[PDB]
Amino acid sequence: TGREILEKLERREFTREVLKEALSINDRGFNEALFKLADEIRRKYVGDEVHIRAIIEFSNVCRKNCLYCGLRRDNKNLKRYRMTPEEIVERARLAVQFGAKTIVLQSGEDPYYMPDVISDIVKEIKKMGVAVTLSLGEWPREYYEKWKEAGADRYLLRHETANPVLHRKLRPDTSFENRLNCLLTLKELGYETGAGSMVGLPGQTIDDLVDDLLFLKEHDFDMVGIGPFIPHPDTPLANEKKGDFTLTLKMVALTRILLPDSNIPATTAMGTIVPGGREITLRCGANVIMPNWTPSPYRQLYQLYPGKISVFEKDTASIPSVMKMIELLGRKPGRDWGGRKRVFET
Ligand SMILES: C[C@H](CCC(=O)NCCC[N+](C)(C)CCCS(=O)(=O)[O-])[C@H]1CC[C@H]2[C@@H]3[C@H](O)C[C@@H]4C[C@H](O)CC[C@]4(C)[C@H]3C[C@H](O)[C@]12C
Ligand SMILES: C[C@H](CCC(=O)NCCC[N+](C)(C)CCCS(=O)(=O)[O-])[C@H]1CC[C@H]2[C@@H]3[C@H](O)C[C@@H]4C[C@H](O)CC[C@]4(C)[C@H]3C[C@H](O)[C@]12C
Ligand SMILES: C[C@H]1O[C@@H](n2cnc3c(N)ncnc32)[C@H](O)[C@@H]1O
Ligand SMILES: C[C@@]1(C(=O)O)N[C@H](C(=O)O)C[Se]1
Ligand code: MET
Ligand SMILES: [Cl-]
Repeated sequence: TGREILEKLERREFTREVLKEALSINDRGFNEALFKLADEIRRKYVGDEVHIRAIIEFSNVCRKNCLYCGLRRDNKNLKRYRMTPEEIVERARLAVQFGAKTIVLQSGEDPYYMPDVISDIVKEIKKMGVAVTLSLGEWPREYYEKWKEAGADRYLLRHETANPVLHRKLRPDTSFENRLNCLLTLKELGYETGAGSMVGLPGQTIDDLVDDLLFLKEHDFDMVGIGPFIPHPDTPLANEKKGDFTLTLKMVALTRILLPDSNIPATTAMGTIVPGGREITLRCGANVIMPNWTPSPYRQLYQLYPGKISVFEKDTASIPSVMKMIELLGRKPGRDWGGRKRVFET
């Protein structure tokens, strides 16, 4: 019964069987109650502020070949770009002028910048009195150390899938063990660390989703980014099925229940598979939004998956748009950098 599973989630009895049953039950009443539970936990632990992280996707060059990703090195049907360090710093300054209190720098795994150009950019943005989050992939410990000394605050490195076998198949350059080692290094170096996964990958099972939730809970990540897999036509997974929105939403809800004081975005991928999907997600456990701040002409060239929303509008539309979103949801913009505010419990 769904009622018993809800009761067990409310009492914090997070067993593998409870999580599996929550993900397996398709009843509308159960799902809606699960979403309401997550929404209420969010409100109680992290409040009504929705934190805005402005993302600058500064290079679409990548040395890796992940099977799901439109930026994979084997994709020749993509114009590659690199923003200059001046462009990046000035684009970050514009976001700070527009009210962003975190700047996220994301790229393909592009050797050009690494490590010293990143360090220089980070130092310049940190002068602006905002948080800096990096999302640059897997690099040596030394690189991560240099970026932390340069002033970076946070690092996003989704774990993608906690099934090592599936991970290696989808990410043939690397392994789950290396991904985890990177995440543990980042945590040791004092970053606020973000993990997370895709839902609906080819070959991924419900039990794999449970393992993603247990992985996240085990490592107590500061941020958890979850979205559906969206097939990209210039990849080997072009003909695979999209991930299910509702199932993905359930993963966000369960993440909030498991990690009640974490920061959880309503991802652009959620807003891409379903119109209004980010807004739904912000009402089912999420408390962060990441407006795209990549300038034209580059924005349209950074498509990990197709259909990405926010491409046709002026490149300064996203921050005002999310501020309108936050208001029409009855929520408030973040007042500070939106770092994790831990609530120690039992
Ligand atoms: C907006 C729609 C439709 C509501 C509706 O239209 N229902 C009839 C009208 C009811 N009114 C009170 C307005 C008038 C009643 C008098 S009347 O004469 O119209 O019958 C309702 C129906 C189901 C609702 C979601 C679920 O809960 C799950 C989840 C819980 C979270 O916490 C918040 C997010 C989320 C996604 C909810 C959002 C929203 O809330 C939904 C979509
Ligand atoms: C960038 C330009 C020129 C002036 C400038 O360079 N301004 C730096 C402001 C720096 N901060 C954001 C840190 C101020 C915080 C003040 S606050 O009192 O809000 O704490 C200024 C002039 C008018 C400003 C917009 C409007 O206002 C409306 C709206 C208010 C929201 O809120 C944030 C978004 C938005 C669209 C604003 C963005 C930006 O800002 C604008 C374009
Ligand atoms: C930046 C994050 O984007 C996600 N990502 C990469 N490719 C896709 C895709 N085809 N569909 C959805 N999400 C994807 C990965 O989870 C990555 O970590
Ligand atoms: C920024 C990001 C996140 O969840 O942190 N969201 C992106 C998206 O959904 O497009 C892919 Se990574
Ligand atoms: C553009 S994908 C996200 C950044 C990095 N390449 C990663 O895979 O973690
Ligand atoms: Cl962040």
